[PDB]
Amino acid sequence: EEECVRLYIQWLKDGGPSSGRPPPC
Repeated sequence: EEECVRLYIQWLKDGGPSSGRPPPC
């Protein structure tokens, strides 16, 4: 996948902009 289509989305699972990181996407 991609920074977005993996990392971010994974990040998005973490909570996205509530996850703690800024969106990879």
